[PDB]
Amino acid sequence: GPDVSALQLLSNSFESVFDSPDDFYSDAKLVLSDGREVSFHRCVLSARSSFFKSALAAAKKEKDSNNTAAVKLELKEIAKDYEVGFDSVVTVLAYVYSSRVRPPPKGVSECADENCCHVACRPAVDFMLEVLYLAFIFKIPELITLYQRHLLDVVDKVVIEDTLVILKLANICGKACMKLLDRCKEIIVKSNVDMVSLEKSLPEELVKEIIDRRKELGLEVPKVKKHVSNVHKALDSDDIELVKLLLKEDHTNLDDACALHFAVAYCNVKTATDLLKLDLADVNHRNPRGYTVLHVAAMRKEPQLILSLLEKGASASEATLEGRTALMIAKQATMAVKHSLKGRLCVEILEQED
Amino acid sequence: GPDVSALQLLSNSFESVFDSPDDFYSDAKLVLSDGREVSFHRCVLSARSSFFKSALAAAKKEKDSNNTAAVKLELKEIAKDYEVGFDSVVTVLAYVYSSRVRPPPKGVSECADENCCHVACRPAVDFMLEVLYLAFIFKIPELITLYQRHLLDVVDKVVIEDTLVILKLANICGKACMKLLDRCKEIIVKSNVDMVSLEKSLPEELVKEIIDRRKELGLEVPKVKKHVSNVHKALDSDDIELVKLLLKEDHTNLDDACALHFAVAYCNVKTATDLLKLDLADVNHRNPRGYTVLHVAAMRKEPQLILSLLEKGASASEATLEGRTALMIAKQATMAVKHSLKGRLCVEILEQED
Ligand SMILES: [Zn+2]
Ligand SMILES: [Zn+2]
Repeated sequence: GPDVSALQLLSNSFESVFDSPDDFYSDAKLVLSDGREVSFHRCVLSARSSFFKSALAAAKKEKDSNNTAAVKLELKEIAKDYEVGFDSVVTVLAYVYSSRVRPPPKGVSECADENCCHVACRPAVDFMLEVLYLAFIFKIPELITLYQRHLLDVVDKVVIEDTLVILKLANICGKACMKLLDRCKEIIVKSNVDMVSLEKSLPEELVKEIIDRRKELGLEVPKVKKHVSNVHKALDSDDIELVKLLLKEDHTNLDDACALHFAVAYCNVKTATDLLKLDLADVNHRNPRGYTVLHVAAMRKEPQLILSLLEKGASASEATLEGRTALMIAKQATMAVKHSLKGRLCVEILEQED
Repeated sequence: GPDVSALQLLSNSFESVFDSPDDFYSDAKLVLSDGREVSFHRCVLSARSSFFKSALAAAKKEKDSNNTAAVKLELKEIAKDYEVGFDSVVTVLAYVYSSRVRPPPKGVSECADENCCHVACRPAVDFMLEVLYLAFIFKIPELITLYQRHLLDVVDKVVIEDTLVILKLANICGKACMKLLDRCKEIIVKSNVDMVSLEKSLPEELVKEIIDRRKELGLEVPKVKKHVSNVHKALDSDDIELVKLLLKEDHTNLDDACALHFAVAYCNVKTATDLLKLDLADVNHRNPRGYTVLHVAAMRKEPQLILSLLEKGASASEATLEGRTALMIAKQATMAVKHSLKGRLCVEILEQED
């Protein structure tokens, strides 16, 4: 194959261009969220995508460099509608340069557990989400096809509370992720995620689109019981004595509104702290989905809450329907490794009290 | 073929880079002999060849452009051991950029005859020689192999007068072209070309071996004939008094040394002008190769000398030992193309004599 070998040679040459970019007359820089800069050459990213073409063309004249300065592209000020890391950026640029995908570095898409195969857990998933969003915004259709195929293949195993973020990002995209959007939507619909849970962490248009679908399979679950909406809307807006007086006013089973789980998962740490300082609601009374208070406390990655609820005597050895305790929730939430030390501190507490 | 398709897309993108260099932020220009400029981006040619990387690293500080102009590379100062046109440079740059070779524009690898088959005439060989030299000096091994194989399988069909320049360039190139050098050298040695031509059109460190190729593969060819050497060295020195005095003393036959052939081939138009008027020897006599004076005159690109010969009555109806008249020499020796018109001035002069 004389034809293919020359193509291989071109690909290797440009891969060597990317690997050592300082030496080969690199011009521009992409500046990330935290502040890392990745060097690149205007020619190749101008040619390989329309988006960078428009961006560089626009940014040319508005400034003069006199060969003593580059042009900087702020990924925080361009890809506005989501947040991305560093290794995904490296992967996308490496695909642009060398026409092949680069496997992620060690200890990134692997979480903490002993025998978590690292296929569906949180780090692998959100790595895929970051690279898919970057490819969508940068207009590379084939990379869209590949990574959308990956997510669509894995989507069955993942837990619902991450299928939600998958759905959110899929809606962030356009028609490019139509298959993923529809599959994920029909996954969520047949489940039993409560009204408030969808309303809090999904756009209004989409929650309408799903709540008028709930009653279409013949599955009659309307939105009722506006009584607890007062407590929820009164405690999400950071007021405590108000809800104390309200609960003491009508005497309408505070715990039965799952105020503990709601405040632990969606409210702020101070609010949950004072709510647990008050002692008028049970702690092991699990919510309709099947999560106790400390399950979601661990999933939120807040060590102060975990230790405080350990002080309340809540049984930290009771598993959900799937069978996962606080230890394994905390393990599969985190990323194995100037980083986020929250996750690695909660795992320790649940291996201690024995 | 997923893997092949990505490489194909990369190649097409970079070809689209090359085709329109102004839009994709070019940074340097090659400049040819006549003064034509070809735009190129320092990244790709820095990566694809060591020689360009060295040249650019040398030129990176002499002139600080500060976005006032680009850095222009003078080809003569770069590869000064041979001459190169334009379409060959375009072809080599296109191969480097897009990993495939672009055929020359219609009319450059073709002669002016409409009966030739256009596989071994003069421009066809000239194009290949130019591209082979450029590939050798740019250090592009596979292009070397391809064009070397082209010339290698063609060499055994081209008239010896072009085999001489083929060998000259092959000796210019190093051991990269050994399979061409030995082949062409053997073809030359086995022939009956006279020794004076070899002495007059090659370096000495090569003829010193061409002598032994005949003195060792069996034959005893070398003559002496120092007597005519004085006539030769007098005539080639743009003199007439010396040759007249030397030929008026010994009264040696001018037709033995074939002086008209020497004057037409390796002498200026002045000696031809002051010797052809001097009518003392036959015009229709041929050297051991088998060419008349008119044949070499046609091959020389000297229309004025050809009209001078036609004044003196040289028969154009007689054919060489290769079976060719003067018309077809004149036609096949030019190309079918705002340039040096003088090639197509000769063909008419010799044509209408019907
Ligand atoms: Zn895992
Ligand atoms: Zn021809």
